[PDB]
Amino acid sequence: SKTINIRNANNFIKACLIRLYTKRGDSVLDLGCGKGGDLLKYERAGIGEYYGVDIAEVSINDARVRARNMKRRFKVFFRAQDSYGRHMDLGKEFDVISSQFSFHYAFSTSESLDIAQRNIARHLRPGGYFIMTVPSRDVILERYKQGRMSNDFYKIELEKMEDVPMESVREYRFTLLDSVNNCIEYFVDFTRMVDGFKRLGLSLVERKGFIDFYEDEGRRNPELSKKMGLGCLTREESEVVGIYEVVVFRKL
Repeated sequence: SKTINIRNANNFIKACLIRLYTKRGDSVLDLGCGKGGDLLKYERAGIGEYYGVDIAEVSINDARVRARNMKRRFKVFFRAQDSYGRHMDLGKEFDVISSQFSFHYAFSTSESLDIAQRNIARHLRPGGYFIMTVPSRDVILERYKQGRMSNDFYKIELEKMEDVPMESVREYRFTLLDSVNNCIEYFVDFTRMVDGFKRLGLSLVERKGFIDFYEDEGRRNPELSKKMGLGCLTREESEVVGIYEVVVFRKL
């Protein structure tokens, strides 16, 4: 009830991102689909096939029920496993691979990231797109210097001192009202991600902050914005949304 606006904003951004890189008849692989919250969004996109994967079986169960009781024109596939730290081979390519608020979990270890990046590359068709939404390390670190790492909606905690630079930290504690609690998150090493993908045939094509993406797409989508309680975000709410950024890679 209190994070309603924050949720609406994030869902709107995800709906626009999907709409921007998806087309009718597209096959989509949803990594970290969670409770399948984007199933309805893809239904509007007119996709033909949806494949959801998540490490938490408890979330896959909710997604299965959601797809089983919703009006969809596309087929659905679900599988509970780790598509980041463990080899994955679904035996099929997809036009679009989505990873919303979860890809940063692939930066657990150097090997984990390499496995994750390779799983995406082998499941993405030539010319396909890889859309993701993850926290911005630059934004987070900038707030650390400002001394403002939280409000009444969220809270981020970094590491200690003792010869440990700000560029040394690789993880942090993230808390969100009515959401995760003291959840360990790994910083996204953009450069390493881009370089890794580049060697796998994937090049960067998009990178914009949530706020800017939200404002620009908002003026270009009055209907999709009015079709919900969407509207104006407050400073405190904007602080949470301004933490994430949109990143898109394409296989060439």
